[PDB]
Amino acid sequence: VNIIKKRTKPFKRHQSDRFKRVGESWRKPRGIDSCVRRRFRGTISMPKIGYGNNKKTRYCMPNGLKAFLVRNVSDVELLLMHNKTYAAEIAGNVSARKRVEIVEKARALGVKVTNAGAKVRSQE
Amino acid sequence: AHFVSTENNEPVTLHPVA
Amino acid sequence: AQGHRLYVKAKHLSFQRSKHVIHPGTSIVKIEGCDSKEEAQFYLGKRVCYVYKSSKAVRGSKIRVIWGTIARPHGNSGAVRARFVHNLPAKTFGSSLRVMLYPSNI
Amino acid sequence: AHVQKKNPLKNKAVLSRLNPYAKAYKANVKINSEKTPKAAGEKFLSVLHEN
Amino acid sequence: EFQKVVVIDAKGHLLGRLASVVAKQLLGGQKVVVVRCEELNISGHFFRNKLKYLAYHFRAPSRIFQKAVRGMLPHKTARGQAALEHLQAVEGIPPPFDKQKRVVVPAALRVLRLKPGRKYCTVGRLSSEVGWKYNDIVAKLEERRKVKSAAFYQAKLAKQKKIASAKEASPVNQKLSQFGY
Amino acid sequence: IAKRAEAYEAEYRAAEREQIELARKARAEGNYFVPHEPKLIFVVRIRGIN
Amino acid sequence: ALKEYQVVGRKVPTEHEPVPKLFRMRLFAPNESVAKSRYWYFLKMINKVKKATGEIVAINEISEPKPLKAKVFGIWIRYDSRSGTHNMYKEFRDTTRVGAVEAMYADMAARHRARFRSIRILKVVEVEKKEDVRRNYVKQLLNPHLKFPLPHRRTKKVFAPHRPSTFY
RNA sequence: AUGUAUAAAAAUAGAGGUAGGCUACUCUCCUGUAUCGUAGAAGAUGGGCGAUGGUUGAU
RNA sequence: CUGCCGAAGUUUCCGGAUAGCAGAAACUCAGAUCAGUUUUAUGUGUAAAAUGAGAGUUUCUAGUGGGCCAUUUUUGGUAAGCAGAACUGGCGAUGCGGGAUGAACCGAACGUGAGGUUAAGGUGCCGGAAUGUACGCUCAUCAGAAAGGUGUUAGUUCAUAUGAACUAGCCCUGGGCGCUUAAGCGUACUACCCAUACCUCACCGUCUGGGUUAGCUUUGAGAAGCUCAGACGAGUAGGCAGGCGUGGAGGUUUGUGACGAAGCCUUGGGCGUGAGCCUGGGUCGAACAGCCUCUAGU
RNA sequence: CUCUGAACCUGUGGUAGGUCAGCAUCAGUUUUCGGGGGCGGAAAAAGAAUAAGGGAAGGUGGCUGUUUAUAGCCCUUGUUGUAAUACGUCCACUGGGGACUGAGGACUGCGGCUUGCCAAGGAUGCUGACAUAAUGGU
Repeated sequence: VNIIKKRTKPFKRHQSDRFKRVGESWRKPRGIDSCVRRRFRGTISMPKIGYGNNKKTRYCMPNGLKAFLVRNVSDVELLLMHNKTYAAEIAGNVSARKRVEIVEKARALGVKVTNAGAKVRSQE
Repeated sequence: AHFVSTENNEPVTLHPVA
Repeated sequence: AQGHRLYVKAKHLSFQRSKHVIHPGTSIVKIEGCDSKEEAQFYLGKRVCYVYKSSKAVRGSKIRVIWGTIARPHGNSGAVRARFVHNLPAKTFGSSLRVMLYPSNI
Repeated sequence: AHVQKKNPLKNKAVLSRLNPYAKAYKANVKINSEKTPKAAGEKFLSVLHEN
Repeated sequence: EFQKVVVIDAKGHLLGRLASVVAKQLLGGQKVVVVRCEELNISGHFFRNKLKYLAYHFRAPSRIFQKAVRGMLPHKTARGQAALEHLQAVEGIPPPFDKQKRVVVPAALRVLRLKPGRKYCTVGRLSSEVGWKYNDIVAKLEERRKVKSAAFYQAKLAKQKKIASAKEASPVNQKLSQFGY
Repeated sequence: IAKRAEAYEAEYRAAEREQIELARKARAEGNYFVPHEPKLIFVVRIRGIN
Repeated sequence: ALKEYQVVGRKVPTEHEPVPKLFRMRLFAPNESVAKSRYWYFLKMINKVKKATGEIVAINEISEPKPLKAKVFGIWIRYDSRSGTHNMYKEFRDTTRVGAVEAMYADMAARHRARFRSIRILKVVEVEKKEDVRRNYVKQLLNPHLKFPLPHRRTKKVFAPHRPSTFY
């Protein structure tokens, strides 16, 4: 059970490159005569349930860990017993003060922190 | 499966009619 | 400089393709001296390589090699199908591929 | 149960699982070199070598 | 066997068959130089090919042979454009290539492809009355080069005879003749 | 099961031997023997769903 | 890969016809199944016997009794053209009766664009007498003065260095 | 790049060579899988012997 | 945003009520009935064997309620074509390989992938694949892919080795480059090329059939869980289901925030089939969010 | 007295975390060369071998005509034999080459060898290099 994906590239919206009012978020083309919706050659792909990844590998980072979002230092403690499968993602608005409290606690706990070097700076 | 006899019934050659 | 060349020269023809659809995963290679499917059996399994140079000096050298392996013959004229670790660029059509003699079965 | 499909022909161990006879076959048998009685009707040959 | 530079003699060769083998070789990243293109041969008698040109404007067979290949290669594709420059078609045998070996293509040889008694046309003869006006000078160079080449061949033949006599006189030759050498 | 395999192989080999012997005799004395009509065929579909 | 198959067949016996006549003919078919189907079509044309009305009793292939000795074969054939009614008779010199038959089929398929269904083999015979031979070409192949150079010599190893000698 | 190696013409339905005085000869072809080159710590240190030649570089 | 099902495209009476197709529910049965089925046989119909599939009802409710093409069938035609009714399929709701290209032709009907092999069509080059083998025919001085011919090719038949009359093929006259005992045609047999097709496996989902508690140190009871097996996957109108996102509302995270909220840009890194999400850096400066429900100027 | 693998000296004791290539023994799916054999076909047909006869030839010798000669052939038997080859078919006969896959995660089951062991209810070993760049992404 290794982290293997059925596709890397994202699904862009059709004609989203030409226009700027058209967003790159995938929108299903409902055009009645839309040949790109009709799956012609030289067109783009389209999301299907056939593109799902392994259910024992869904949500898994390329190193095998599933990201887990820890707000405060209480959250980093409950990953005590899943440190081999989950990685303590630090929320984006957590201040540099509690950010060190989260990383030092998680280092001793044995869990892996994904963004442990943000807004902080080491000193020897 | 049955033995088809040949006595008094020898095969006769036939050729297509021109 | 007589010597060296423990390999056999070969030319990279194109990709495996229909009339209009190309699959670049596997490429056609025409090895010198190979002119029949029965003869190409000897070269099945060998290690083919593409050798090219570039301006950047990496590890102190200037050579980048894309390894590969012969898999099956391709037609009656001694062509073979070779899969590489990185699919060859479409610009290298009609270039030189060096078919070294290992893994040897003889 | 039956995670994989193993060919009874290709795999000799699965053959023993399915064929409790394959242990003793001896398929090849000498049924010749015993004064072979050449069998051909003379009139059959006559109608064979005609026209 | 393939070389970086290959010289192909066009005398006694079919145009289309010669065009095919060079078209594949050119796509193979190989430089091919064609000499004596005026002596190419096309199946069909002289008048038919004359009518073909009348319906059809480059008078040089070197250009005509290049033109035939040009439509026989992916000219639109930039790969085909690049491969075009690797082909050099010249009339006669120029000095840069006269002192080099000239190989032939079996698949294009007239003697191996044309039934006896079949009429054929020569491009140089065909081109003589369509705009080409250099047959004499081109021919004049041909005898001049072949006369010099024939003298070279005689010297090479004499050298070959001398070394052949020396080779036979060498006792080493028959010492290990069991190898077929 | 092993013994039932013995009987089946013996039945098959005897049937082939009988049929071969049946034709040899007919060829020997000149009469023509027609083999028994088969009861089993294997059908293979060759055309798609269009 | 044609091979001469003998086919013997008869109609299904019944209370009206307890003993059917035996019909045997030699036809050239690439396999047994083609031979049987052709035999039924021939019988329908001549005797009008359906496949269900009858049944085949024996199929057998005939090898050349003397395959190593050259012979001359004459075949009578009826061929279907734009009019749908034509007859021809040709002679060939070959060492195998099948070899003669496949040779004629190629000639028919070339000169007249003849299909296997259209062609029906009428008569097969062996030509032995010198005076029996009629065609000019085989007559030229009969006199003991047969001597001529090999025609169509023309003899991937591309880019041969030397000019081919193409002589003796 | 990896031996980055190779020069007759011409018939091919006869050519070439070989030899004799264009006339009488003969021999080879039927390809290149040929031929040349390819031997050494990339080819060392020296000892020779042997050529006393060969291979080349330098001008 | 994704998932499943998915027509009708029209009878019939008469703008409609029917029907039909598709569903949704309720029923009774597989030891019962069936079939754009095939036989047997009695007189093409009818009745009674095989091959398969579980089959039949009742209720209520969306959409359709056109055609085009092709096949055929005919009738007449009518200059001639053709027209007129039908007949049955295909497209229409359907992509892909081939046909130079081209909606009607030849193949094959679609989850994401790896390998394998093929269909139609092709192997001179463009072009993936034999400038394959065997045999003939084609000479065009417009090839090729009604007739005439001091036009040939093979000839046949009849006259006495020669002619005449004929038999037939082909030529002449009336996709590109090129190809010419073909790279043309025709037959045959080998070998090879490749499709969203066929096989084997992986994976996603759907449906169907299971298994699972005195919860047994296999610990796998979010029983709404875990687990096992098989087949399957086009889609308009339309029906059903699960989700993503915005503003605000009650509960909650003893949540985040001047050690930097929200926002914004950025070829930083990730997550999800996708809607979307999390995060790094730069700006920024005072607010904001995850979860369960409520709600709508979403 | 145990314990804290507790801190240090003492060990220079023993095992060494990801990425990528290499070979091996296996398994599933395959493609491709082989070898050895069984049965069947006119029990191939032939052929050679094989004692004759006859025959004619496109005629050897004799002389176009001619009949084995101073070449012989063909046909017919005879002919060894159960010849061999080929073709067709089978082997629960065997020996190699190459590619793509590793899904599952104690134990069961079904088999074979002889409790143990195994190619039998899906891949494990030996190694290396890179890592302190390779493999990767944009």
